Amino acid sequence: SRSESSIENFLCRSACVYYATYTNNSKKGFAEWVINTRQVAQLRRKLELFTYLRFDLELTFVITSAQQPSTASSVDAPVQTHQIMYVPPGGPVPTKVKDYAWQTSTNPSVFWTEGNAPPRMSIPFISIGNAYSCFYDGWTVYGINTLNNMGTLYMRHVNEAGQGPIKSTVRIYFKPKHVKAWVPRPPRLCQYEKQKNVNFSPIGVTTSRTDII
Amino acid sequence: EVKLVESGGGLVQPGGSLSLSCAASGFTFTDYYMNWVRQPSGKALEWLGFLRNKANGYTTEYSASVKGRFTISRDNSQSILYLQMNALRAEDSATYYCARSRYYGGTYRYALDYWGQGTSVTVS
Amino acid sequence: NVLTQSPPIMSASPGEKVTMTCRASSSVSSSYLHWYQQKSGASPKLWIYSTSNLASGVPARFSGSGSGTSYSLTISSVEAEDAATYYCQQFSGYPLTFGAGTKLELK
Amino acid sequence: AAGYVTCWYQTNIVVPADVQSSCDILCFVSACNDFSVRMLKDTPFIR
Amino acid sequence: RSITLGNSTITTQNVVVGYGVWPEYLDQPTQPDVATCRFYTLESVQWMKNSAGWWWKLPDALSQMGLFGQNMQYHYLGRTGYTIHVQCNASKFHQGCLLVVCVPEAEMGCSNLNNTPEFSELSGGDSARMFTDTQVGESNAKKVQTAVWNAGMGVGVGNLTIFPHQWINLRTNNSATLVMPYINSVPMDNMFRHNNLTLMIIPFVPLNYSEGSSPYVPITVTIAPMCAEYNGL
Repeated sequence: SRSESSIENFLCRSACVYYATYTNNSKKGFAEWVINTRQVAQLRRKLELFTYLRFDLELTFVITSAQQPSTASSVDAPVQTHQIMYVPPGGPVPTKVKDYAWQTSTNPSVFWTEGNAPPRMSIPFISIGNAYSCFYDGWTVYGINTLNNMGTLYMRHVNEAGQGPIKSTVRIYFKPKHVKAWVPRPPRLCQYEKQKNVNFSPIGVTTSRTDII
Repeated sequence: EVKLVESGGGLVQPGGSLSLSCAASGFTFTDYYMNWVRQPSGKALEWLGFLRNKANGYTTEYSASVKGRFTISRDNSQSILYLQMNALRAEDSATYYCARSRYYGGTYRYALDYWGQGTSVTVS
Repeated sequence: NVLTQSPPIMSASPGEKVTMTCRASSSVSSSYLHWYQQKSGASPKLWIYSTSNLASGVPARFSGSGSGTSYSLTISSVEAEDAATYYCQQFSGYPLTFGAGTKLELK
Repeated sequence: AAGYVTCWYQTNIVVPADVQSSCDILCFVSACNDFSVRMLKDTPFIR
Repeated sequence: RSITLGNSTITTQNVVVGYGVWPEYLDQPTQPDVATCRFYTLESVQWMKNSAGWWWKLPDALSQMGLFGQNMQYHYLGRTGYTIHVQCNASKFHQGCLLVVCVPEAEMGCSNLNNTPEFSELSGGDSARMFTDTQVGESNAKKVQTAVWNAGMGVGVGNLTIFPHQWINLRTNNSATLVMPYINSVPMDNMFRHNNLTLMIIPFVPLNYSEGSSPYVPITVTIAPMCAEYNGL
């Protein structure tokens, strides 16, 4: 049984990477996630076994809702619709709920009404270099590598608030597709401190025993 | 035998400078870590810093309380260990020791095996 | 990472067994905890290194123990010439913190 | 300036126990077979 | 025996080549091939008893090195393979063991957990930086954490054999030789802001000798660039 240990069977697995909430009437509710592989520590340790990676991307959004406590008198609501905008690397970025950058023609977005199948979208290998790089020994600030930038995602309601507040959560699922990998690398022994970097504090090599014999 | 004497303490106006000196004889000087520990009048001990051996490049490791003020060094001619104390305050009045470390297996446990006799520094 | 020694003042007649403890705030490894001895008007001396190993020239009446965050030191038979102050040192990160001090006076 | 044939220590002389460390080098010179002389005169090595 | 490149000559008597592949050549990049292709012998480090290790960042140790350093300030881009000869020369009365490993894209870790190290601390130009066998404290701001059992990258140092490497056991072996191809994501990169290889030498079994023998052993590193070319006109 050696087909379970292939690179595609090791890495093409789905994983919840982000979890944010946003409410429609509060004027500071809209979600935002800069796409990075260093979010969840279990997937990060698997992608950091290799130096250079190259994969397609497939995202699925599980959007739910909840009725917030309003005042009174018969809150009735139609079905809600959300917008999931994807900003490519080097695109205009929203900063409010009523902004121009939601309406730009180069940021592709999906519109999805509640009660249907979840909104999948797919993103190709979007970079200028010939591979994404997990590690980068250099400056552009040390060890950043502005070439493996994958973009950002933004979420909001599109319906105006009718009678009562409604807040919604989103879970983003992440699945590398058609993976190629190069230059293997030893797996990490120390724990993870910060998302941006490789900084750490030293630990022993292995758990110990009393006597060698 | 191991003999660590030191000298240089005395009186100083608060806000000045002072330089201690630790003279080492009885061992090869460039092979051990050399520490600086102070103790006030009847209180607990306090570790100030060390200085690694020749094989680790003579780098220094100060404490967080005295970092930026004090300076540990060595003389390249003879076996004399220095301590440049700058910006003295009212609570630096203590007895300053001079210690040594060694490897016990091949590992470096952080113990201090031999201690100097202690010079006294007080401010006015 | 601070160390608390208890009891601060300890009195015991010669010939009996007495012990002292040194409880750390966090976890300190078993190899990085040492014991020293400072008499009145003298420099300290390394007594026990890495929580179980006697130093050079020290008599066999002592034996350290303990693990995790609780360490101790036992004297099997107390003599008259070993009345001093005993400190415990650790290293979890920098700096190297010492104990408060445990004073042993004979009775 | 017409040339120099200097020589330098790259690393030290590593030697085992019970072997002397002061060593010597001899230098030989020759003709590299392909050259010519003109206008014979007498040598300056005489009184 | 007695190989030569340009105006230099070193002598040799077992080679390990890269990831199996051999280095070769590719606006328009021009090919300078005879003017700087030679052996650049860096100065020797001394292997003492309680030594811990050394490292060199590879397209930076040849930055103050002669006409190779002149070709870097004149050119914005470049791609280069290498050939590394490491030999230490001890007697039959010394004993030890070294691991000579060549790491691509070795991010180092700072001692402070928020910051990042500086360029003067990451790499001495044509000069070896040292690992330590103690911890570098958290109090100083921008310094590389060099606890050698973690190899400065937060990893098990015994598992460093997955990179192309070679062992030097003084009982049986004398030297090492590596041939490293050009490994990068882009085909031609900024040579001033990127150190894409790192050569590490770590003593696993420490040096030992009896009383009387020479108390330290020199190690000599020699780098020779293969298939160097730059971009410009």
